[PDB]
Amino acid sequence: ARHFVLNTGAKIPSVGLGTWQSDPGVVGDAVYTAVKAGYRHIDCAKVYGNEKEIGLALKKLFEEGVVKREDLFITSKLWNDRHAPEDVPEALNESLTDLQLDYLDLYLIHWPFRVKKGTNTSPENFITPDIPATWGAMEKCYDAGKARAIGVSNFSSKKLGDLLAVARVHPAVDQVECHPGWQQTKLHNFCQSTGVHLTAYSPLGSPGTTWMNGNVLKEPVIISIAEKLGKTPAQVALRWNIQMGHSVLPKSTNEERIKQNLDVYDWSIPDDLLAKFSEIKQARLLRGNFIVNPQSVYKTHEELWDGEL
Ligand SMILES: NC(=O)c1ccc[n+]([C@@H]2O[C@H](COP(=O)([O-])OP(=O)(O)OC[C@H]3O[C@@H](n4cnc5c(N)ncnc54)[C@H](OP(=O)(O)O)[C@@H]3O)[C@@H](O)[C@H]2O)c1
Ligand SMILES: O=C(O)C[NH2+]CP(=O)(O)O
Repeated sequence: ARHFVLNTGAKIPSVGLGTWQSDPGVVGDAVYTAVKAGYRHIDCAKVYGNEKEIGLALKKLFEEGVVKREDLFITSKLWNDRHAPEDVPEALNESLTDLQLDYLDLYLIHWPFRVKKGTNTSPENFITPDIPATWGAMEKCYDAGKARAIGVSNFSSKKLGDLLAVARVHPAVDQVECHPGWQQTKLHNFCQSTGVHLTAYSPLGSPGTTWMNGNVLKEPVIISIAEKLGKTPAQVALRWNIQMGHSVLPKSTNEERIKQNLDVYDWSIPDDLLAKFSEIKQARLLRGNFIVNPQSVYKTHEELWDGEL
């Protein structure tokens, strides 16, 4: 159950290590520990500002021969201020340089939101997005070999469809918040109809992110299934996603939890308990408030997510 196949033909490891909110000092240790524990997928982003430290952990892993480059799946993201087409390949080169890699396995457009280059998310820096023109430039990065695959993040069904419709190179991945508390059934079917792979982020419901206020591991359905199967709630939440055909990016800096997050491969959730996830109530934890604004192109949360709310 360890790989899913993207529409490019390449294999994406089912479990990846999320690196959002891993302070520079400790992210290297975590990438190092996870890969020695058997991880083959690392999810990065340039806006996280820790890619230099991630790069050095990767090179140490290569230097000790723990793995080779081709053994690993490395993702990063194009941040909102580099959507202009000549800015795209330069932003990829910067993340490539910091990671000390020659190519990424996956390069995602982080958000369907644009601000002028070199500025922060603030209403005097908003630029109306042009996803098609940005995707054209993502495509040339793919053509040049710098990104094995390209895809997107935080794209609703409608937005993903609107991009597929115009694209030459179909996005390989839509990476979105997805967990037993936010099951993304609509987008999940749409991805299956389109050949687009869904990677689940915040698959534990991000318990450490205060502002999102997630208590997914504390759902009684998940706790019940956890002890009927003799597994932790985290394992069962992750297993649920993998069984729906989604890859998962659990974020951890604890070595013992890093390893248990990998132990999702050789046991199943029977259909009888799988059915009970429909009894979990549904709240989107990461609402995208920072780009919903009277001056944003998204004035409502419904406008950003296209009703997937
Ligand atoms: N593209 C996007 O918009 C976007 C947005 C958010 C996240 N992501 C990606 O997806 C990754 C994961 O999402 P996330 O970081 O928001 O949340 P998450 O992985 O659902 O949960 C992270 C929290 O869960 C804890 N945890 C980890 N393993 C556990 C276990 N076995 N039992 C109990 N608790 C556990 C971690 O603490 P410890 O560190 O102490 O283990 C951490 O505080 C990110 O790191 C990032 O790479 C992408
Ligand atoms: O989605 C991401 O991981 C990057 N921005 C996160 P935010 O600025 O909403 O905290």
